[PDB]
Amino acid sequence: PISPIETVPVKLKPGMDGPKVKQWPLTEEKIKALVEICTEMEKEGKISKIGPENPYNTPVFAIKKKDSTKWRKLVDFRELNKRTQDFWEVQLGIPHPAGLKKNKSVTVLDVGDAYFSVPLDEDFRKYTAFTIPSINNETPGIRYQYNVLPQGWKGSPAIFQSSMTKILEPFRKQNPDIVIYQYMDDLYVGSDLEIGQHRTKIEELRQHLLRWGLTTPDKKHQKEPPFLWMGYELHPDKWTVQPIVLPEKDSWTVNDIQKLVGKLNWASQIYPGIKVRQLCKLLRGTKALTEVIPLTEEAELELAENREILKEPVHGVYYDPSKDLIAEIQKQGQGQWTYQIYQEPFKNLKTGKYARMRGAHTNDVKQLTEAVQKITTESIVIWGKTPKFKLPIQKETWETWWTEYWQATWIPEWEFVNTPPLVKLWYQLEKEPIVGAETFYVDGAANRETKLGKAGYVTNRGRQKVVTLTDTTNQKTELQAIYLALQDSGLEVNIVTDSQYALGIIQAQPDQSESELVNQIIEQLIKKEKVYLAWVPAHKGIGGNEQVDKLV
Amino acid sequence: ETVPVKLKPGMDGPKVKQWPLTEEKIKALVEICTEMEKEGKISKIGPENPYNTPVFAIKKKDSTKWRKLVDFRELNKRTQDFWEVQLGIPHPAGLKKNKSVTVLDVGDAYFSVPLDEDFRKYTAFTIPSINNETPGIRYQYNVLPQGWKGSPAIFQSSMTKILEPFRKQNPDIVIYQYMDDLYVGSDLEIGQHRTKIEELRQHLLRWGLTYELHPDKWTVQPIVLPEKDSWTVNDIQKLVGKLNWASQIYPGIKVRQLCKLLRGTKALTEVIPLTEEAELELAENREILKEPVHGVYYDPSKDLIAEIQKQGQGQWTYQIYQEPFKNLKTGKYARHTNDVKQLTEAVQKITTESIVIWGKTPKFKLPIQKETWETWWTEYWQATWIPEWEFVNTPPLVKLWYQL
Ligand SMILES: Cc1cc(/C=C/C#N)cc(C)c1Nc1ccnc(Nc2ccc(C#N)cc2)n1
Repeated sequence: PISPIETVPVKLKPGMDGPKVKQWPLTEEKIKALVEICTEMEKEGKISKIGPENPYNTPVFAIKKKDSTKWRKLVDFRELNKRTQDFWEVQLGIPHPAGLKKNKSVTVLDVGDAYFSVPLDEDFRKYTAFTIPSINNETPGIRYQYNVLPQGWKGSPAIFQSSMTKILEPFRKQNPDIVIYQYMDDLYVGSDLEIGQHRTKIEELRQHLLRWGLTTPDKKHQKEPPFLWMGYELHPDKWTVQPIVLPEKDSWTVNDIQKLVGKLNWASQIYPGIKVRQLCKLLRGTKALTEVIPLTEEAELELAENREILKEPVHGVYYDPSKDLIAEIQKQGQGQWTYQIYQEPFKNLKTGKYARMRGAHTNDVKQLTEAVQKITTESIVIWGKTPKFKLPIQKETWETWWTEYWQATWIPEWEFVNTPPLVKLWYQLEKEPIVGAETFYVDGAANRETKLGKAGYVTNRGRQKVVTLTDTTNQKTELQAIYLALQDSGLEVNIVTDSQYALGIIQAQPDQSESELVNQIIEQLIKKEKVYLAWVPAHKGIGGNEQVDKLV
Repeated sequence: ETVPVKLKPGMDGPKVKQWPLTEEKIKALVEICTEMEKEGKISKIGPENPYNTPVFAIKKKDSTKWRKLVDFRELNKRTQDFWEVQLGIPHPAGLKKNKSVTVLDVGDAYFSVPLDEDFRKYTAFTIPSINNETPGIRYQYNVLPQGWKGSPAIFQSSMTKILEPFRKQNPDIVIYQYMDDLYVGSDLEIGQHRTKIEELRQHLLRWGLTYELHPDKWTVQPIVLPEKDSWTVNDIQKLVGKLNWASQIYPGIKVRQLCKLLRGTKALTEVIPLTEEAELELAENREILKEPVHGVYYDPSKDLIAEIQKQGQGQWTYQIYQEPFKNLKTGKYARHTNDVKQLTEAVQKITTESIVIWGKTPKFKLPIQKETWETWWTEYWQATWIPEWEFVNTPPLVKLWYQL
């Protein structure tokens, strides 16, 4: 059928007009196939023969479908498409299972010839006119234009999805407890009624559907849940990711490790505590897809962990709207966070992981906060509601980190949970200078051409030291010089520096860094008992600024 | 009648994806919008419209009523020729000198003029559904939308017509329009002021229209120099950096006589005396900072920037400028609460002052993680415009060179 629905007006982009592409000549039998096809289609309304006053043309080919010897008609809308207006993005964003409400009975119905079942806008049909070439191309070809939405045209998925929504509107409104999902030419029908009441409202959906040009699989064939969908396995009561088998190989290529890292990542939606840091380490570097990568001990270890985590099945529950979401996060490794989301412990609606580093340096507190944000947004999308959090951090630790920290921040209602490791701050810098502690006016420097550097310090107690570094930058020397001061000083030290770069880093109280230097400065800072870091304006001519500026 | 409206040469409509909204705001939005539609203010639209701007709900202030709010930042940017350099609303340089300024919402007026039909497709927005389970509801505007800088521009004609008599009858009263808001100021005693507002709303009320600023009581936050009994080397080093930075702003700032005392390698904790030359150079700057930056002027062709530091204990400093360090204005703002709530309030505060003073919204450098701000700001937002913002870590030094 051709749905009786109204059409969507469409126009070519503002500059241009329809394509005018010459038809490549086709073998004598490809020509035969196209004629058979278009005669079929023509009798259905899908296409219409046209007088060659119509300027427009688009190429058309016919690939010999499968070994099953039938033919299929392909059209090339490359050019009409390039010249057609942009449409509202079909659906961008996809429903997560964990967001679905539980349902008693579910049915799939598939639309037939979906695209050819929806009308095309009159004023636009003209531009969809193709040509079936004559044998050895000696005479005028037959010419049709589309009446329905052609496959492969730019606006087809948009208009179709829209039409199907316009047609469903009535049913949905007169039945707000039954659930439909439209994914492309699929309709799934969800109900909390019994196998009879449900086949009932299903069968009059179909009736409503045929009243509008759309035919559906008879109540006799052929799909019952479980359903595979977008990678998932939905049952009426629970869901999971669809079966994922991890290979047993003695040799692992880059390509084999990618597909594994991506199957594990997929798994991690519902399988708690999946880790992949060690398998992803391999991929670092530049190597060919076929190059074999030998697994490290830590990576082989990980593969081990993951392999058992998967050995027994796991499923997620569905969402009861009248209960709070609970989100628990655990530290799982360095920069690695895992979380579960549930409503009755511990039957999870979903699990996840987080391992993004922001910047070169952070500490656990920063990272844990960034996962709370991640999880929160995710919550809003999936459930339209933020969860209540349980975090491995004491209220005091987090109250301390924030108040003193210079970026604004705020996490939703949360409460402590004792799930080790716990997040702490590993050192804290003095607020005022320390009486009775040696004062290091330190100072690093680099000659930008040589990239040769000299780092050093002088103290109020007469001490001095200047050492030499090779191919570093001003940045490194300034961090070296502070590192210097920390290894030579005792447990209470005052350090003065003219490096704002360095102050900023350290004042941020890092506890992980990409920089080895910094990771040491850190080691040192945890060993100390009091440390006060001060900044001074370089070259301005300051107490020990100029003094050890002599030494550099 | 409808004023023919067009984008800028080049640019196309806006295509901004809808931010995820909560069940609360969506529900709210679905009401609002089905009522706006069975009133012909907005119409349901097809896929043949590729354009989007983001919408969301607030409840204004202490009010238990949701209000639709549409983020027209992109569209405004993409029409910008029209709403500024053809028709445009002139900014009274006196409004900022007034004893009292009242801000009242005249957005609804727009709802009654029709919008150029060949422009409506650019005002499309989407009501999203939770978990993307169904297709969002899509709408265009038929009338002049709130939030869009076309609307006051299109209504300039009808607005001054409406205020004509009241202006005649109180020639000493200032009324300036910016987007959906009217700014009304005067020097009357607060009571005679408020009375003149009710008189004004009566005028408005004949055409459809059912807080207090005190711009004088706006004064600068000087860079404050600590006054002290003793001084440690540390205390003076602190001092010298802070004067050191002010020099990158205020002409005349001297430093030499002070960093005089930081000689050689002393202990930070070492109390060191205070000589007469320094005691004098100290006071000298003190009055310079007191004063407006000599040399700086507002350029009408240039974006305003505003920057905010977190001070802790509910304090927030901020500065306004067009080229960095050349500060047009500096200030503080202080103190149910919440780091983000405060900032969002501070933003609105600074934005308000910024409109009164220059007729222009600043572009904010926000000291917060992008993703955190986005999740939450729409929760404390009670304004009907939205400034532009970008996020940035605050260099540690700046924070304190501005502390009070
Ligand atoms: C998004 C979505 C995907 C599928 C995808 C189907 C497929 N393949 C099927 C449906 C019916 C829906 N729509 C909704 C909306 C609200 N609750 C539910 N719950 C729900 C859906 C399917 C099963 C099952 N089995 C259980 C509960 N589904």
